[PDB]
Amino acid sequence: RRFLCGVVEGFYGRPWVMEQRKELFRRLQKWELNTYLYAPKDDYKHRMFWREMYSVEEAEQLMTLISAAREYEIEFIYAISPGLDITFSNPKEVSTLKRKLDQVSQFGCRSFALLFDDIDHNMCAADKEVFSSFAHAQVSITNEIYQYLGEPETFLFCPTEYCGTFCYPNVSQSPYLRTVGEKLLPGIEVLWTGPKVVSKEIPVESIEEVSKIIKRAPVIWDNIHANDYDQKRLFLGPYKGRSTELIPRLKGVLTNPNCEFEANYVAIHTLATWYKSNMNGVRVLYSPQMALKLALTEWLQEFG
Amino acid sequence: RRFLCGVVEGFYGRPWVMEQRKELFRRLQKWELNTYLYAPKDDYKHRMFWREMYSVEEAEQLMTLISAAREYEIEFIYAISPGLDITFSNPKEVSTLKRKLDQVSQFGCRSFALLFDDIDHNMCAADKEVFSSFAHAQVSITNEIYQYLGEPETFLFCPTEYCGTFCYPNVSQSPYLRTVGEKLLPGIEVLWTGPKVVSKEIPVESIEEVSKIIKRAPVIWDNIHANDYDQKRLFLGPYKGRSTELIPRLKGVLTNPNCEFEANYVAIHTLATWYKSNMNGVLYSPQMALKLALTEWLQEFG
Amino acid sequence: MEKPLYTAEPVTLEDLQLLADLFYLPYEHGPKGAQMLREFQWLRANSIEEWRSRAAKFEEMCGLVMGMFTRLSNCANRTILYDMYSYVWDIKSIMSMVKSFVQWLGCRGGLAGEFQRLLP
Amino acid sequence: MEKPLYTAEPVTLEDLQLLADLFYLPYEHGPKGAQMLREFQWLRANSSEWRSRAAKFEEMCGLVMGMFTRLSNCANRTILYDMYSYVWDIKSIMSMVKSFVQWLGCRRGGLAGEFQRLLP
Ligand SMILES: CC/N=C1/N[C@@H]2[C@@H](O)[C@H](O)[C@@H](CO)O[C@@H]2S1
Ligand SMILES: CC/N=C1/N[C@@H]2[C@@H](O)[C@H](O)[C@@H](CO)O[C@@H]2S1
Repeated sequence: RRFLCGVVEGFYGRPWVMEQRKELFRRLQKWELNTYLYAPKDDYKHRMFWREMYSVEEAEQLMTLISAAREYEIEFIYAISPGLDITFSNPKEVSTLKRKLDQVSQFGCRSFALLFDDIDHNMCAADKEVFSSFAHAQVSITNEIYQYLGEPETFLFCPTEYCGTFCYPNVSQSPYLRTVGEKLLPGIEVLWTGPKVVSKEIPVESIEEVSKIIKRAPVIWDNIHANDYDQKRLFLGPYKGRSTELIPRLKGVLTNPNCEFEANYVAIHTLATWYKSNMNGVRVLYSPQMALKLALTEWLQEFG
Repeated sequence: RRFLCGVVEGFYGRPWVMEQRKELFRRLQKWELNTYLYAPKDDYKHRMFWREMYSVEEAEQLMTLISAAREYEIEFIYAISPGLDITFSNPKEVSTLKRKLDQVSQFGCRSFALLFDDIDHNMCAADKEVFSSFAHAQVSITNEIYQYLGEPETFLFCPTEYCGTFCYPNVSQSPYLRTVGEKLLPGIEVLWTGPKVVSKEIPVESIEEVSKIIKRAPVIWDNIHANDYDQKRLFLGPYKGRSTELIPRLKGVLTNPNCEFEANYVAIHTLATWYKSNMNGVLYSPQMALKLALTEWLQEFG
Repeated sequence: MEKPLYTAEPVTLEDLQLLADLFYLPYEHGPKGAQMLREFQWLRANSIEEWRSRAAKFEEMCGLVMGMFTRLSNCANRTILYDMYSYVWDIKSIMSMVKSFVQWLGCRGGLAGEFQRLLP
Repeated sequence: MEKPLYTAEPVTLEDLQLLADLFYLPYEHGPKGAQMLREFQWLRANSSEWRSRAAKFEEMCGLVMGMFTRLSNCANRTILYDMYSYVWDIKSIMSMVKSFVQWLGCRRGGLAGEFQRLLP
């Protein structure tokens, strides 16, 4: 079946360079992972200044990167966060988005994502009049961009209510998630981080509740090893607190790891081990402590 | 009068990249500063594996860097630290050291420095024989390199007892310092960190105390903004705690700043404002110097 | 009416004067830094109408530390910011928690942080 | 007879194992570190078994320091520099904790830290 498993480079702070990125693909491949979601919050062209097109070199490097992804059998997903200053009802905006994603398509990209995370719930007057809710406006543009791109294989959407403790007034009774659940096209996959932003545990129970209201199984954007919130902490622990009983009940797991690129060996290693331990499971198999000794052994060789 | 005022990249941790170093010179030139002391502690080919000759790609890099220093009117002082594993008596060691510096001279370097700081005070049995005290061995190999290098205009020497709180019994009566003061050639300059490794203050009388025994004015290696003893701290404050009344009593001030190259604007700019304020011997206000520094910096962000 | 275009405000010399006082010297803090450290200790002890203005000023002072990071994070030259992101990021956060504390007083750092919390 | 050439012991698996327990997860400390804390908490709860524990605790502190020492001198300086600040700051707080435990029987952190301390 289809399962998206890898890393999401979606943190705040100094993003990763192309050399680092090509290495991530090399590691992702070696460990039998299959996806890379390009979403660095701090890229001007990605979020704040989303309208801007990539210059000759900017375009050159992304082309290279996208070609490396192909070369290591890693699915590259280009994400874009317009949600800050975008005017949904204005078609000039829709066309600017269309034109922006077109340039990326010309670099080799065939997988896309639209993110509306970490953005205020209030719409402007133009959007307020036209669209019934913020959910409605997002669902509209996303669906339009899905079809415009020629209904691609992998198309990802990120809700504003992306985790349990962000759903008003609760998960199952959310009008935002309901609108998404109903009106967002079935071909499009939805990102979820679990109960909290940085979930201690992601229970099967919670993935059922959210899978209901969105009328699809989510793609987890895991923040277990993310360290942006506290740059005085780093996480070398094993992937832990996500049952292998989740793999059948989900479309994928993308890990948002430490800002510090090199310190993600154990995190991406144990994740690969996790996934693989119940790959073909339909509906224990994974010891984090055992996954860790394996990760740390393979890592040790890198130091020499 | 010759006064060495500038920056020393002499900290532990990730060294600065060439393009940063090149930019450093533009900043130093702009602020009427003149020296740059190359001493990254974590450069393998400087401290740990000092014997290693530079590679071909590495050589091209240094050559360009020394050229940049010439273009920006900055004196490039190349330092080497053998202290860890050198066998002072074995002339094969002294020969290898001579071969290394000879390579560096081919790059376009005219100023050198021999560093004997943050090293075990114990001599090997072989050296113990050939030389009286540790200072005798150090003064010997230094004078030899100084002379062999055709007695350069600028030759710096860093003693092991580089501050007051490191001098046994004390500064005025240290048998190590006396050896340096007497036997070390009057041509060679001596590096000093003041009364401590990170001196809060540098009193004029402390510099008159050490000058007495070293028989010359020292060249300060300042650690006021150095942050390689808890990387949890950044220092954006102004050069402070050193009298403009020290400038005529010193041969220089080279500041060892924050490891984060961008973080050193305020510390270099304020060092400049300090030196400039009284080159010829309340002329300086840290609080004032800081505002000046901060107004200049604001331009780099836009 | 439409949605306002994202605009970044520039770094002020005031932002940089706060930044230099927050990360000052190894032996002392900048006047603005020590002043803020004082005002938090005084407002902690007390639980008059003066505490209203003093907590209100402090919440605004904490807000500048936040603004400073936003504007530093938004300028074109990321190089300066990123070269000392860790440091600026932390203070901004600690100051944001400290902002909430004072608001609530009117109605982290990891393992090394844990051992440093037990030392005298 | 002569001074032995500089050489460094490579990184052991036990080093990595300790490292990973120090910088473990966001909701849990690694076994070794969790333990390493309980001991320092206990030796700070008494000042007169104790002397045998403190001897075994100082051993652990040395391991942390040695871990840094070998981690740094390794060939791959890319890995090191990528997480230097973390390992250095753990190494340091261990020295000042070891030194404080030696003193117990034989008888910093910035402004951001000073603000963190004055919180529950
Ligand atoms: C899919 C959910 N999007 C999110 N965006 C932010 C990310 O930018 C952070 O890196 C992450 C860790 O601090 O937490 C939230 S979760
Ligand atoms: C002339 C004295 N040499 C020294 N070398 C070390 C440097 O590498 C450090 O950067 C400095 C600040 O921590 O402290 C000592 S002083």
